Amino acid sequence: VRFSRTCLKNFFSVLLILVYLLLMGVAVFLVYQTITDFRDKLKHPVMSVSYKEVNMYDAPGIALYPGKARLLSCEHHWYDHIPPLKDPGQPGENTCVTQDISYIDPYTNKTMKHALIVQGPRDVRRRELVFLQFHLNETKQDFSAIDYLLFSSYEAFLKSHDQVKFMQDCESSFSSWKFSGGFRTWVKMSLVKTKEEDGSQSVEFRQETSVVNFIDRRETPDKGDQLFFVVFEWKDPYIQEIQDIITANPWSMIALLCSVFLVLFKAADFAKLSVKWMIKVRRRHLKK
Amino acid sequence: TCLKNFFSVLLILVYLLLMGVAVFLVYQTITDFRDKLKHPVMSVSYKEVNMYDAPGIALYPGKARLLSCEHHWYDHIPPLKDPGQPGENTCVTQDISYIDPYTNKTMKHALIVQGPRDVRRRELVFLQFHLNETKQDFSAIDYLLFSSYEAFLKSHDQVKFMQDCESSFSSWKFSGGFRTWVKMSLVKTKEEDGSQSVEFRQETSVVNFIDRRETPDKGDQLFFVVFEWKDPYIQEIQDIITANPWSMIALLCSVFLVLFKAADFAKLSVKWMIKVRRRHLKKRA
Amino acid sequence: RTCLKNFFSVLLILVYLLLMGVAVFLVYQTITDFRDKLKHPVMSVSYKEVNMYDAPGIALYPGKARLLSCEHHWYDHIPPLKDPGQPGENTCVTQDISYIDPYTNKTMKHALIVQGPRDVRRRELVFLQFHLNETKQDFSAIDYLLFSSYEAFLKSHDQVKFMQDCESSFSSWKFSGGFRTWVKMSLVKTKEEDGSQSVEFRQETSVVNFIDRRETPDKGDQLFFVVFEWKDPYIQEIQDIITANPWSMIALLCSVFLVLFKAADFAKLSVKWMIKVRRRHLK
Repeated sequence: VRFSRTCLKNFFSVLLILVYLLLMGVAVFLVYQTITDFRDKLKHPVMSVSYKEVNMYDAPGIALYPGKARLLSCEHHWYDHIPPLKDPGQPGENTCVTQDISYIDPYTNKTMKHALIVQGPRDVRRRELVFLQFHLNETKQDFSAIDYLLFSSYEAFLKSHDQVKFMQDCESSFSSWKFSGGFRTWVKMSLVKTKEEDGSQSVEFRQETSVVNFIDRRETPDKGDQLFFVVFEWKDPYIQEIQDIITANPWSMIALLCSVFLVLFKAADFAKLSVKWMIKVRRRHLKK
Repeated sequence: TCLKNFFSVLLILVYLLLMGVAVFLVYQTITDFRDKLKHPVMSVSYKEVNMYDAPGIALYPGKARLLSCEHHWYDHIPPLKDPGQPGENTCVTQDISYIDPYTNKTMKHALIVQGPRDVRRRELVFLQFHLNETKQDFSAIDYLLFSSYEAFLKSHDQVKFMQDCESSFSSWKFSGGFRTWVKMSLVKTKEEDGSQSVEFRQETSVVNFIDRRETPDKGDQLFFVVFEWKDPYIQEIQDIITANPWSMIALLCSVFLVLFKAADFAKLSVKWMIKVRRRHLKKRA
Repeated sequence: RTCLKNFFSVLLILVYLLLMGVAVFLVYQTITDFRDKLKHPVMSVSYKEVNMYDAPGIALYPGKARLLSCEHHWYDHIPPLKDPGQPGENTCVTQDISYIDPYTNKTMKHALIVQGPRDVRRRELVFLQFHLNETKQDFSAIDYLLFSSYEAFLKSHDQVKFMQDCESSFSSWKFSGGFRTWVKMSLVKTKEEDGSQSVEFRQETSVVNFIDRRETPDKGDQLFFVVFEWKDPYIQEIQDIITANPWSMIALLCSVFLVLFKAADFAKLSVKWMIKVRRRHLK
């Protein structure tokens, strides 16, 4: 009976240990796959788009840096797809709110550059367009162009103090575009909204230009004369929203772990059922 | 005996904490379920298509009269012609003037032209226009891109059909006095109801024109225009929803079950613990 | 009255099976959802930062023109114009061989290459000046093609083949004469499903008019002006992602199977309670 009991105990032990080892192996396999999945989801968040419609935009900032030109004319034509042309080279007709501030360089910290800051169109439904014309007496230059830079608000500019920072931040963060010289450039602007971590919101300006030639037949072509025309208009009454989010949920992973534990227990319950069946076999052997 | 005082409160403290963790968990899952329902995600795919589906291009010359049509079968270097001579109406042109829907004031005129086909064969349409000099500066022509030119021909009430397209579409402007290269790409978006919409995108590029060959005195304008298909990879946009329609019910039910079954395990384990504690008290009694 | 309880037990057995009908409906919904998720892989965008970019490769087809300038500034934007037409100042790592176009299988193409900016803090802007005699086509246009690495071109053999695959991968942008063209270059990185990474180039032109009154080129000899300044020291990292893992879904279904079995345990208990109610009725 010694070796019969030895073989019975060995069979019981090997069956129980094999069941427990398969259980542990699948448990480690599942926990490994879950932890790599969690790391993968932590590594790469996923982005989301959305479109909202607003009735009217705030007043945006447009910081023109004319080299030596003077503001010949500016208007606020609304619905005026065909602006009333007139004789070029004639000053006046300035119905715009401006504020001429000159500040210093961030790179060399010496350039005492200026900025003829002008407001932008307010309502997209009104589809108002701002028409600006600049003339500069010709000086020896390979090409002539005036840059323009956009920032969020013409009104928060007013209430803000220490405006040197208020221009430094915009130029350091954003980049600059140069509307062409000798042509009329039609520029459509659309504000994009980007969600940033900690709940911070960022406004980034993007635009697509469209150049159209200008005929100087209405003026005598002479040295010392060059005209620029630039117009800004809100592209569409839609705001693009970018929200970067993380799909994985830690709690969801925990729920999956519990299901394996319950599965493991049910596996252990079936192993105990096998053990009690073998105990019944041993009872049959003893009663034999 | 102080042992009863020590022990007869944990049996309900475990209940209290298990309901607390359960309600916190269900709050978490309902909150993030609502969050995922509120903010969906978008997925982008590319489709390679051998079929053109010529869209058709709108044109509003206004005062200019087209001088030429050319349908370059496959040639990126057009032959030189005489700038100013008329003829060669080779485009599939259909003329339908219409009234303004948006201002309800002007008698608009349109020249619908069938779009280029065979992107792999790279057929490009070439049109040129001559306009007598006018007082107005910045002479330019407007154009619009609309799909399904043939379906437009089958369609009726075309005035309404053209009127809805202009409002929906951006209608970017086409330059004057400047040959322009326009490459248009087809993008397709999946709407909420399951239908799909079609939108156009273009990357313009302007090239200068040598008018030195021409001998102008009045100031006549001779702007050209060229359309071409870009990479035929049509982009499909489908904003899918997060995959938890019925799953999170399964997760919440499973976390309910684990605590329910561990409640009975807690009861039996504390019964065994109180039995062995009674044995310990008996041993040192 | 116990016969009605037996019939109620039979009805409990039948609700044991309408429940698994509900369960098979649910798992069919789950497998349809999985088949949907293996169809629409989501996309991910990452914005990494590079302190000093790789040397890019720019191919130009000057036709019958002649390169006249390779001025690599340091931080100056104001270019001192010496003479519109003078040759020299070729301080650029240029190189050229004649290539044969495979598309027509007969066209021979000549392309000279340029080292490129390669740095963003320096914001190098290679400056090229081209002069060409009067032509008949009446549209002076020069085609410029961009690829990832200039240095990979020189060391690798099969330079003809190296041209014969950097042909349709990019769109072969073209710039025009008579105008200074400001091309701002940026690259995006796309991760292949096999683990490869594909480089892509994106550009945003901005043309500026030119004044020819400084030389009076009455004949028609056109000029060209191209810069290649980098836009930002950022790289768009595009990686696709797969939403669903089969093992992760498997668990939810397994949990449901356990719950239904547990529910049956309780449900048989409920039938015993109906039997317990019947005994009180018998009293």
